Amino acid sequence: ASFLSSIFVPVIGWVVPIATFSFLFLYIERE
Amino acid sequence: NREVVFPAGRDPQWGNLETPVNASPLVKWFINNLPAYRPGLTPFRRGLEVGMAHGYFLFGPFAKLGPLRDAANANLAGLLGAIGLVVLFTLALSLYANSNPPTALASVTVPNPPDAFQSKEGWNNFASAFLIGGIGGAVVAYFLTSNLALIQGL
Amino acid sequence: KARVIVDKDPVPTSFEKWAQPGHFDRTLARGPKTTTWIWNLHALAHDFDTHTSDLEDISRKIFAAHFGHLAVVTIWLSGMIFHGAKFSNYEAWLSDPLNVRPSAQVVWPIVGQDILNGDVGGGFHGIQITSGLFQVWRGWGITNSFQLYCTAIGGLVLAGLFLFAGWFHYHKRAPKLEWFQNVESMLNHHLQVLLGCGSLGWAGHLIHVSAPINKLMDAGVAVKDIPLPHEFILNKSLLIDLFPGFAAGLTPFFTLNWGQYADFLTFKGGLNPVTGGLWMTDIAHHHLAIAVVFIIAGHQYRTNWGIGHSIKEILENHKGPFTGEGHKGLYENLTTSWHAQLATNLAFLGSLTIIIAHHMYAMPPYPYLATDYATQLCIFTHHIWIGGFLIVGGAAHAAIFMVRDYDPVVNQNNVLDRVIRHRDAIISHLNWVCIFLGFHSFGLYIHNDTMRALGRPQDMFSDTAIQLQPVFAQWVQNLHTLAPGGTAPNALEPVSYAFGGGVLAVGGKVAMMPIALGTADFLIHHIHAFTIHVTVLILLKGVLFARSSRLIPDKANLGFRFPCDGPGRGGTCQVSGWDHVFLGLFWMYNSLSIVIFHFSWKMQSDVWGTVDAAGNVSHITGGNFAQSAITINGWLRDFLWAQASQVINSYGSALSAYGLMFLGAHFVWAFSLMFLFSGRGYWQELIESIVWAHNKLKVAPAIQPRALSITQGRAVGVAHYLLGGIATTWAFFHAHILSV
Amino acid sequence: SHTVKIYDTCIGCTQCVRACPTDVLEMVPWDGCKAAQVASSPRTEDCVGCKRCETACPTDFLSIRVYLGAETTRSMGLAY
Amino acid sequence: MFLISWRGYWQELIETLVWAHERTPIANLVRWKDKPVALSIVQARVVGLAHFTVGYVLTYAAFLIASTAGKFG
Amino acid sequence: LSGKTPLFAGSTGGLLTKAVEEEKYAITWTSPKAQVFELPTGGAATMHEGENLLYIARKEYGIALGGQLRKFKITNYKIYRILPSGETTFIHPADGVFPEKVNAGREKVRFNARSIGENPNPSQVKFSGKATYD
Amino acid sequence: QSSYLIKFISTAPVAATIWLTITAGILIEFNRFFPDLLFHPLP
Amino acid sequence: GADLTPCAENPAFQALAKNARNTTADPQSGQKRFERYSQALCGPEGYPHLIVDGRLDRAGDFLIPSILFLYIAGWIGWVGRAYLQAIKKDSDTEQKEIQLDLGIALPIIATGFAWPAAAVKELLSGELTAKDSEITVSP
Ligand code: CLA
Ligand code: CLA
Ligand code: CLA
Ligand code: CLA
Ligand code: CLA
Ligand code: CLA
Ligand SMILES: CC1=C(/C=C/C(C)=C/C=C/C(C)=C/C=C/C=C(C)/C=C/C=C(C)/C=C/C2=C(C)CCCC2(C)C)C(C)(C)CCC1
Ligand SMILES: CC1=C(C/C=C(\C)CCC[C@H](C)CCC[C@H](C)CCCC(C)C)C(=O)c2ccccc2C1=O
Ligand SMILES: CC1=C(C/C=C(\C)CCC[C@H](C)CCC[C@H](C)CCCC(C)C)C(=O)c2ccccc2C1=O
Ligand code: SF4
Ligand code: SF4
Repeated sequence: ASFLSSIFVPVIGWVVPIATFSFLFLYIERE
Repeated sequence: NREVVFPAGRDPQWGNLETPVNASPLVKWFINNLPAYRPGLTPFRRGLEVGMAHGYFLFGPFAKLGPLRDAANANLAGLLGAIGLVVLFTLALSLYANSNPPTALASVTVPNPPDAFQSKEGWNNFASAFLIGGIGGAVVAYFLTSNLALIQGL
Repeated sequence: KARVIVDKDPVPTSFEKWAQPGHFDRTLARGPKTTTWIWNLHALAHDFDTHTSDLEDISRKIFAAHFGHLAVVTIWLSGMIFHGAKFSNYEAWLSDPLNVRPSAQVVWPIVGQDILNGDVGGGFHGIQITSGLFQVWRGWGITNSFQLYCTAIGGLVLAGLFLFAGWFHYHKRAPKLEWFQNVESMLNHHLQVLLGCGSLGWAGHLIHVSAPINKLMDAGVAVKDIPLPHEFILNKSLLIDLFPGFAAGLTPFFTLNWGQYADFLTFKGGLNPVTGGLWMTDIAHHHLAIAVVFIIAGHQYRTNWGIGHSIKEILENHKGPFTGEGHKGLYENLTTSWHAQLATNLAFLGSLTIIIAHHMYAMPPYPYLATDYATQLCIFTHHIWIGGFLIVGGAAHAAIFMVRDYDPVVNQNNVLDRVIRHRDAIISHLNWVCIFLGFHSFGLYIHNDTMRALGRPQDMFSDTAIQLQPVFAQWVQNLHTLAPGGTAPNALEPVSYAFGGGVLAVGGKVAMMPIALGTADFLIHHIHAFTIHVTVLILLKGVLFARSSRLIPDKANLGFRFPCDGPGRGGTCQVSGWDHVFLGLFWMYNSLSIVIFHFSWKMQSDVWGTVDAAGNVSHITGGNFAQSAITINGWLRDFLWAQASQVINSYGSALSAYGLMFLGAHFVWAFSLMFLFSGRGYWQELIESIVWAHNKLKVAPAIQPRALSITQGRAVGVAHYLLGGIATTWAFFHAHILSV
Repeated sequence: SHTVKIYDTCIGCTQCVRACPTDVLEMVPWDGCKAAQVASSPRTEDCVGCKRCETACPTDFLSIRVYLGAETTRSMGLAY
Repeated sequence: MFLISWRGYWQELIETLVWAHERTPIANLVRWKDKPVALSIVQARVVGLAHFTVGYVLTYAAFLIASTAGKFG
Repeated sequence: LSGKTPLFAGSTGGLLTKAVEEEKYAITWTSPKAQVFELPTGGAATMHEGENLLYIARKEYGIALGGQLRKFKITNYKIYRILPSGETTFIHPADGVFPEKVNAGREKVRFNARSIGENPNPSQVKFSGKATYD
Repeated sequence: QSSYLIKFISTAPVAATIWLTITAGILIEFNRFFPDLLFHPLP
Repeated sequence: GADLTPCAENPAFQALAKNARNTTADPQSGQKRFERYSQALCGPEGYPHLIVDGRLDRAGDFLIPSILFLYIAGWIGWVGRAYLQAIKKDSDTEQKEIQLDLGIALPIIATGFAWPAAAVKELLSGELTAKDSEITVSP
């Protein structure tokens, strides 16, 4: 099942940073 | 001849200085009539024109200099790569919009208040138009460059 | 109103003030309650402005202090030529300058250090020299030791005269403030006499002594067969045989028939094929043209005969629309503050010294200098460094003028006041430029360094890949190669073979060849521009913000040298004009260090190397610069790791001292990091515990010991950081090039 | 924000008030028989915390300290 | 940098960037919510030593492994 | 609030966006002569013969200026705090007497009757919500 | 006067330079006659 | 003794002795060096090794140098301690530290050859140590 690396690697490099930094930036800037 | 540099407005207390680059006749028109400052437009139309200019700009670097530039699918990589960059640019607007952005500033070149970017709605409508126009500008640049030989071949 | 005004016997000459220290200052004159008094004694010895406020007392110290400094330089210069007289191989070096290496230092047969006196050549055991004094004396037409022995005694005699002068002036005959303030007289004298006549005189020596003698020496005659210089003057038959223009005499000069002197006042502009070096006749025609220009130029100013310019009128009348009052008030600042004059003189003198180093390597002006790669490399590296230090000193004294001597009344809407009133725009844009260059100068290395590791050599910024060529410089090169004919028609050969043209070969060596500019030079030239802009940002910021800042409104009151102005407002650490100089020195060292590295690898890879009869030039490093200097690992591999083999393996040979100084230099560099990273607070608490042990055993010092001051700890570190740094590449440059 | 606390070792030299950049400290009358003046810190909100008050105090150890705390626009010295 | 260069130099530098961003025509629309300031004194010590350590750890691991692996003892 | 502006061409070093949004400051002074004085943020400026008024971004600029004014024998300098809504408050010489000189009306604040050695340890005061400097 | 000259010689640097040069010259001169001295040879 | 042989009979030592590279001006400095070093112990590499065990068979290595140092070093400390104490009774103490009172110092430097006796005398009864209660300390 080598295709999983093609799906799980970029999720760690792109999806996880975007989602985490997106929520955090709104959380730290909340009022 | 006499002095060309003056203080911003009548007050010299304020920081900004009136200079040729800042307060010339030509520069004031261009900047104030750019879509980000042009009077008589809605927030949606501003973002559309801005994105349409940027999608057309961002297609080039990916295509002629990115990987696979010396390949058959070179121009295709520029279109997909640019759209991915436009989406991140679109996402950035939504975050800056949905984080209660403070205000837009007024300088000498743009003396009046610039636009109705003073709320979340103005920036959110700007973001939706950026993706629509942004993807459009890249798709345009792809079809021209890919079919430039035909257009000249006519 | 130029006049000689003097005060008779202001200051006595007693030995009393020698004993009691701190006489110059009142705070130090009280007593040494603390060890910081000791460090403050040295830091305030030359701060004459702090000792007194009367400009007469300041200027008299400065004018006399210069004389004591000249004695040190004359003793040095006289000392160099003295070693050439007694302990040297110069007399043997002239017999064969291509096989005998130059040496003038001999270390005694004491413990293990006779090794340094290896077989340098010519039956002499001595340390090999890289200053190039041997080539200078040949340019001076010195062919025997007794001639050099006479010149050394003359310098020592001259040293006493300068030394007598400073005594005579500060003590017996002190000029008044008016004597120094007559600027218009000073500038005429230095331009005309010190530079003009000094240049005109040296033309006489070159024409009568150096050019004829060197013209016999390169021919192939023995050293003993050469007549002495006085023999040429008295016996004109010998002079006419070489340069027949002298047969006409001095009449062609006065009658404007100057073409008769074409034999020894040439304009060939190329290098002598026999001895790697410019033609003596071309150098002879040099100073004669320079003297006339300088003699004429110095008559510009008035100097009390109604004829000439007032510098105040020149500056005031250069106003404009953009600049409010133009250069009004600058003459007053420069005539009421020594630091302003010091800043201008240091900055442009340093840029001059860098400008020398670039001219000399491409246009070797001495015989057999180009073939001696060791002398050529250290000579370029030397002046490159000295110019860097002096430029940083210019920024320091520029800032010291602001805190100490700035008058807002004078500088009102002038060119300087207008500069301070937009300082934010100057730095914010220079900030943008520094970031832009650092990305697009160094980021291109990382892209190459990253791609080659990924097995993607096609995606690099290299000569086969995307290459960014320096088209602008290559265009300027071709204009110089074509200056023979057309523009500059009388010139036979270009000013330098570095721009282009044919190769020159002396013996088996190459003196100079065309320096091709490719993608590697395009990157490194931007790296230099990057590193130069940042130190300017650091230094220029200190000058403008020394008076005040948005953070600190009153920074001048604290002074030029204050550590922090408190820990609040976030943190105000290193906010003074002094600390900017401290930071700029690291960047000066960073920028300047790549320049000499750019010089070493390029000249070894592209220029220098053995040459065959067929013109095949076997370069030293084998042309590896183009495909390896584009990556950072290439420098680490091909330059540092590879060329340092001679240094580490120098043990058990004559170059063993370089391996020691090389290794020892890394220590002082790391020892610097004690003072830069740490802080005074920890060290005072450590001394507290140590003082307890002395109070226990009753060895407590009367002078209470305290840790070093804050600005001192920063000063002590950068002194070590630079000394340990420069000494490292100093030995690497020496041991590597001396072996090859 | 930055708390400025004064202790009983004051002697009314007034050197702390003259060094304050932001005019945080103000001398006040000591009702007791020590002196006609002892320091105070009414406008503590403008304390940037440059410790100039402490350097000017002539005691063995300080009669006035500056305990840092929460930051604000006035304390961080921000003109923006 | 964080060890040698200390805060007061950098805060003044950032104040100029604040001026330009507030006085540039088109980027005046966007503005920070939290005011940008230089790193605190203790923070730069923290950031500087991690840099000292991470470099110290990594570049020796590469030498330790590559030198041993290439020769295999 | 009244006065005349010092006559200078202008300067980047000066007022910024903070003044519109929050707490700009002002300083007023009166001089018999018309000299040249260095401004708080770079530059030089002249001063009129009556009721000079200058707007400054912070309180530190004013007292730093006031110290320079004392060199010219000017001791009547008043600093204000102008809020965005126009509210002005007279601050620096809060009473007619300057801070360095004593006035009877004032009261001591944040005074500890003990010496620094007498302060409690932190372990004696933890989780209570009080600090050692109290 | 000579009393002032003696005080100059008695200061920290000149007293240190005069003393250290003497201690240096002893080790220097002893090492040229007695060369190596790695240890004391024991009979 | 550990992984070594006598220096006189070791082959590697004799190999280096033929090419000794005389240090001083004396021509035979190299041969004279290796002659004296034959007494010491040498290893496989050919260089000599010193044993600081304390055994009297090999005491010139460290033990004799050890005694010669401490007599010299205690001279410096006893002199410095006495010169510092004598100054403290005088009025101007700090100046005498910088501008040395040679009239006071050279008599002290003349002494110090008997520093161990004075050290024991101060230790048994005297001023070698001050009391802990009368010395500055942190809280
Ligand atoms: C850790 C995760 C990760 C992953 C999986 C990737 C993956 C990739 N990077 Mg990348 N990158 C990363 C982290 C990562 N990166 C980080 C942290 C950096 C900072 C240094 C970079 C910096 C970087 C650069 C500078 C470049 C890449 C490029 C690439 C692509 C090269 C593929 C190829 O063979 O040539 C290309 C082969 C092709 C067939 C064309 C690629 C077409 C793209 C990838 C299609 C993308 C569609 C897009 C997501 C559409 C979204 C629309 C939707 C949201 C509506 C590949 C997709 C290169 C590139 O040009 O990609 C375009 C490139 O130039 N990356
Ligand atoms: C003085 C300047 C000028 C120029 C350079 C042209 C040029 C042209 N005209 Mg034209 N015209 C002009 C003035 C001009 N005209 C005036 C003043 C009039 C009024 C009388 C006309 C009336 C006129 C008519 C009635 C027609 C033309 C046509 C044409 C084209 C015919 C070329 C050909 O041989 O067949 C065709 C060859 C080709 C290679 C195909 C051409 C494809 C077009 C030109 C591509 C245009 C894309 C365009 C830039 C998109 C605009 C968007 C952009 C602004 C962002 C040619 C491009 C003919 C046409 O149909 O062109 C399409 C046509 O029917 N012109
Ligand atoms: C002839 C003997 C003589 C005597 C007795 C004096 C006596 C005096 N001079 Mg004077 N002077 C002399 C010669 C003499 N000078 C000469 C020849 C010059 C010209 C250079 C001067 C220039 C001069 C100036 C400009 C000043 C004095 C001052 C003074 C007074 C204070 C000096 C003092 O205490 O510092 C004693 C300091 C030293 C002994 C150290 C001097 C170090 C020498 C000059 C340089 C050594 C460089 C060396 C090679 C560096 C190596 C470094 C490395 C190896 C470690 C004192 C009355 C000062 C004065 O009046 O104060 C108000 C003052 O401002 N003198
Ligand atoms: C023409 C050259 C020149 C001159 C005349 C001066 C003169 C002056 N400078 Mg200055 N400066 C210069 C160049 C010059 N500088 C350069 C090139 C730099 C950049 C490095 C500086 C950086 C500088 C700073 C940062 C400061 C001055 C200051 C001063 C003033 C007081 C210095 C003092 O007390 O001296 C005595 C100085 C010392 C005792 C320091 C000793 C440093 C040693 C020599 C370093 C070791 C180098 C050595 C070669 C190492 C090898 C040998 C060693 C191992 C034994 C004085 C007016 C100070 C001041 O307050 O001005 C108002 C001040 O703060 N300057
Ligand atoms: C190698 C160490 C190092 C580096 C990299 C820097 C970097 C910098 N220093 Mg510096 N500095 C250092 C050591 C260093 N310093 C030391 C030791 C000192 C003490 C003397 C100083 C003292 C100092 C001062 C006093 C000043 C600087 C300034 C600067 C800046 C110049 C602007 C520039 O080049 O653009 C930025 C360039 C870089 C950061 C180079 C590398 C960037 C690569 C090519 C890009 C990275 C790829 C990609 C985006 C990564 C994404 C990863 C993703 C997963 C997040 C820059 C941030 C100046 C400044 O700020 O002016 C603007 C300034 O005034 N420094
Ligand atoms: C900072 C210097 C620098 C530069 C110039 C480049 C350049 C490049 N890299 Mg690269 N890279 C760098 C640093 C750099 N790299 C570093 C530090 C790393 C390590 C992480 C890498 C790692 C890396 C990888 C792994 C890859 C590249 C690739 C590429 C190429 C494709 C670029 C691309 O698609 O971007 C697209 C860029 C944009 C969409 C933005 C362009 C911005 C434009 C130019 C702005 C212009 C402003 C304008 C002039 C001003 C307007 C004025 C107005 C008033 C009118 C290109 C040659 C790819 C390749 O294959 O190389 C051949 C690739 O796969 N890079
Ligand atoms: C001279 C000058 C200049 C220059 C300019 C430039 C360089 C320009 C730019 C350019 C650009 C930057 C361009 C762009 C353009 C773009 C375009 C042309 C776009 C297009 C678009 C489109 C057409 C789209 C559409 C669409 C949509 C929207 C959606 C759907 C799809 C479609 C496709 C339909 C400047 C100003 C700087 C300065 C001054 C002077
Ligand atoms: C080590 C260190 C110190 C302590 C360094 C000291 C106290 C240097 C002491 C130098 C010499 C050793 C002083 C004593 C010299 C003797 C008087 C000489 C004896 C005489 C014989 C040599 C002849 C600081 O004070 C400091 C301050 C700020 C930042 C960093 C640091 C820092 O790193
Ligand atoms: C550069 C510098 C600054 C300025 C530095 C700043 C403003 C930091 C800018 C860095 C930005 C935020 C990017 C950093 C991104 C990091 C790679 C990731 C950090 C995020 C973690 C939380 C994961 C100081 O404030 C300073 C203060 C005291 C001593 C030295 C210095 C100093 O050297
Ligand atoms: S910390 Fe600074 S601002 Fe606050 S009272 Fe002390 S000196 Fe004044
Ligand atoms: S002891 Fe300190 S705080 Fe008290 S009056 Fe004196 S200087 Fe001011």
